[PDB]
Amino acid sequence: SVLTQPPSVSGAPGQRVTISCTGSSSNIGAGYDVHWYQQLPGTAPKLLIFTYSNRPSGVPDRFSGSKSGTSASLAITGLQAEDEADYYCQSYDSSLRIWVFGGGTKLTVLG
Amino acid sequence: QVTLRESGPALVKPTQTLTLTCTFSGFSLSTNGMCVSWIRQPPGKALEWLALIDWDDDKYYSTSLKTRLTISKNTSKNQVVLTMTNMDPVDTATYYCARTYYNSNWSHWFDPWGQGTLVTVS
Amino acid sequence: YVARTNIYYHAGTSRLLAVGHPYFPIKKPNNNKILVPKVSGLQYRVFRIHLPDPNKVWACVGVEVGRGQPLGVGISGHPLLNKLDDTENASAYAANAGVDNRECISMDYKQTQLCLIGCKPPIGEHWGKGSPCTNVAVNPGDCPPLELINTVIQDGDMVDTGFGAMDFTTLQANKSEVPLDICTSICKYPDYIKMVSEPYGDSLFFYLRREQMFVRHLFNRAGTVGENVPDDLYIKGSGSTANLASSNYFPTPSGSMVTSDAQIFNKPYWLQRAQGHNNGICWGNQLFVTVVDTTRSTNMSLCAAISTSETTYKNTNFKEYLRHGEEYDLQFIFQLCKIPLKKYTFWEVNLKEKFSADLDQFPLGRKFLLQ
Amino acid sequence: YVARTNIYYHAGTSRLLAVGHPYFPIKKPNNNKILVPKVSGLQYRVFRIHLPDPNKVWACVGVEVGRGQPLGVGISGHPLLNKLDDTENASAYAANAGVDNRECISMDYKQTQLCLIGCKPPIGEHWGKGSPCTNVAVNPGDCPPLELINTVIQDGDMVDTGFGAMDFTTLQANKSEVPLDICTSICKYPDYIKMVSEPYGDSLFFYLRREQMFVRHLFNRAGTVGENVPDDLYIKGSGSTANLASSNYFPTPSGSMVTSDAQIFNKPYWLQRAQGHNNGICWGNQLFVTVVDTTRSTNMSLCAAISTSETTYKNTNFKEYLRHGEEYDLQFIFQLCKIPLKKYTFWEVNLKEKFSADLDQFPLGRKFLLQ
Amino acid sequence: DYIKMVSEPYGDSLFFYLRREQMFVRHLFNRAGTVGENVPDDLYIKGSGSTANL
Repeated sequence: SVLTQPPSVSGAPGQRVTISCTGSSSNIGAGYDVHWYQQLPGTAPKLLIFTYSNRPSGVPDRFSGSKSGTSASLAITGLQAEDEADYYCQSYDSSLRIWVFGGGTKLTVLG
Repeated sequence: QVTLRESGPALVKPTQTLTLTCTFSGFSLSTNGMCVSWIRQPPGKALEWLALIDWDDDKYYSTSLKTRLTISKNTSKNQVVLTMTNMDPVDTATYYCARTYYNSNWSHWFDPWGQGTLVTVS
Repeated sequence: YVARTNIYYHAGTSRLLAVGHPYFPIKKPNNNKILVPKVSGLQYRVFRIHLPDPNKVWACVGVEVGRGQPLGVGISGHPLLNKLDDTENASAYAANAGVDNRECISMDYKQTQLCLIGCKPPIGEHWGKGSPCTNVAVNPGDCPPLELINTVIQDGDMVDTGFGAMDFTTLQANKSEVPLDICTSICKYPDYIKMVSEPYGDSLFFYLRREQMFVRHLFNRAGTVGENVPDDLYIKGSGSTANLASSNYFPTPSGSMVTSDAQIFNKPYWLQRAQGHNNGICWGNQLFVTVVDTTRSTNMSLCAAISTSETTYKNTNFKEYLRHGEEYDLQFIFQLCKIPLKKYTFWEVNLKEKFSADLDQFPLGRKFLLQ
Repeated sequence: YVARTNIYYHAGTSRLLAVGHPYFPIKKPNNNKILVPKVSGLQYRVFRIHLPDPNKVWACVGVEVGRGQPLGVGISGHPLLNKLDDTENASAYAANAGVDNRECISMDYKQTQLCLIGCKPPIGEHWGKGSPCTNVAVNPGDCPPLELINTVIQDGDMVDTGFGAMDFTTLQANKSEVPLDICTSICKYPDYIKMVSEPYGDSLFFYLRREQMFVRHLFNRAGTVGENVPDDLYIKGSGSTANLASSNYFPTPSGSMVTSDAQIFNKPYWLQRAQGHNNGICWGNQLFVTVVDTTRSTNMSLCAAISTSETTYKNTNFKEYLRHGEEYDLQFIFQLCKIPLKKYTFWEVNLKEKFSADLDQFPLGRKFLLQ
Repeated sequence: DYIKMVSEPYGDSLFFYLRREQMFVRHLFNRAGTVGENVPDDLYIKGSGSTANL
């Protein structure tokens, strides 16, 4: 995974936890959009965000993100057990000339 | 609504050729902006893009595996076929077929995903 | 086949006045009823002249469009315009875009003048959203199609301001791309080609224009990129240059300098022969006069004292207002000849009582007699 | 030896429209298939007119090039232009050059207009890499040789922008010296000398030009020096001045002000006599019309909403697009007279059905009759 | 009021006049008093943070 994400982040219930997806001048810096996916244990990936913040049908408004240069962030407000999934970022790389995914991060709640 | 189903052998011997087929409903590969892509996820590992085919029949493959991969589509039957050659134990992973939107940008996203068909190489 | 005669009749309104806010009309919080209209120099003024019936046909052989207000230059802006950074003389690489990076920006407008005269309403072209959906899926946020639309220009429609003749209402959804006076309107530009092709010349038998503009500043946008720059055209950077800056650049117009010598108004016209088959005949006893004049678009601010019990100055004791004064005076010379539009908003002008053959008693008549 | 007659025929397209991105064409990540073409005012437009056969020869005695879009000024830039520092009014000595010191810079372009008419394709001169290798070793990074090349101008080729008529693709390898729209293209300039020398006048029997420019800023480069400054021309410094600054200076052009009075278009021409032997005869039933007009090169930005579920503004919810509207309308007057190019990309224009002798029904015909 | 002074049929108010005036915008400025006719909510999207206060 050319894109890098922290292996895991822990947050308390109801707290605003954040995730990071660092890139480079070839994937994120070049202006290619970034997308996110959540995958529950034993299920297929589900679309979460599709241009840095946008929210598809069926996702609570508590999910958002922003562009911070050669990086992107996912923000979760009101942490619950629904957020015990694995999150992946996706983008396009011009050098490798492929679509790439990140290393994934295992969000956990201190219940 | 729009759905995808995967099918294929769950066990394939090494150095053989794997074949997988997907069936999609609710959309066609003739509408501009509609595309289908193949992804895989080895156990306890991150997702990895493999290939992609679009309405104009243009095909895309991963550079690390371009020679081993070929894809095709059949609009009249709403099916897309993947074929990987020279299999290896490392390739044992779950394969998902997903629909894909075309952007004016080049960073496409796969909104719906299939159930996922597991493949083992041994 | 039209026979001309030596009978002439002078006419005119002698005054036409309008007042209102230049940016947006005033009205109650949710009511759609207007209290103060919107009046500015960026709006077309289409005067639908209702001539008297000669049988109880006219031929407009001369016209004069008087303007009374002093020369001036209007200013328009947007409290939340989309402007990332100035790139004319950037000395350090742009650092952050942020969630919202809109700035309070102001700017003058492309100076423009015109005067269209004809027996049919004028025609105006703009760039609106296209019809063709065919067999292409409209993906989230794709580029809207473009189409060359043709319409009829009405009084109150905006003019081209150097941002392009386009329907900002639909093509731009963020409402921050252009100043407040056009962020939700249609900036049309006359389709001179079609209006002179029409073989009859009804749409107009006389027109003038004089517009000018220069780039006063160079600016950049801040939205997410659409058609990204090809990797071929640049070498990937690193460090500070790792994150590309937006390549969507827009100019800020400027009309330069206003002068009396560059005025087409307060000057007579003589429509002896038109550029079309029709030689100025007023079929149906009607006329249309479309005029634009950004050379007198000075907005006079008004200040009113809420309380007069303060020894010292306080911003929380005065209310600021903006109003625009529009003054007009149409004069016409008509010649005697022997041989469905209610959908639109025009400025009706009745002339069925203001006809007199005493040419010398009026200035335009004196000029006509001299020439 | 060509006999003229009193037979005339008006012709024209009545509309010619184009749309696309002004900087670069759109296409799939690695595919070379274009989805949206590249259209801008900096490109030549060569219309290859396919006349009908008079025997089933023509003489172009008049032409009119209609332009419909509003006047405006385009803006071009480069997210990673090579620009070390501004030296117009430097008050402190430059400190560091660094590994990468490129800045997001924008700039308008030299205003230019032209209209070449002839029976053969036009000729354009630029400055490309020279052929002669002879007996000289090309050392690493040596200065490429320069040669005065001659070519044929095609539709889509760029025009001189004040950076010089040169082949930026080869002469400049870093792709950061000039804006994005020319960093990988050829900016040709017509070779008027050769095209009038040709004794026949086939390459053209009429031409016009009006271009202007001024220096709006003074900039410096940052690459490693080539031909270093001689030690004779300066006294060695010390301290802060110990490290010389680059002596490679480039200007940023500017076209100043656009006006209607400075327009050569929407105005008829009368080619009664050419500047060559040929007096406007259309040999082979063909014509070429090359036109440039940077006076209407306004780029209209488009904004599309990805999601409409946000109460507040967010840059990550709108996509920015740039498109350019190019409109044309060619009119011709032809006179009757009695007595290998498929390699290039031209804008084919068919006129074999649009010939009519009803001159008065068209504007150009009315003008011709008047004159 | 050139219009009224030439309308008058006698020309007494004047029988000769000239004028030559010119102007250009040298700077763009803003006021600071309390707002009167406020901007409609239709013409803009509400901001936040720094842009919270128009």
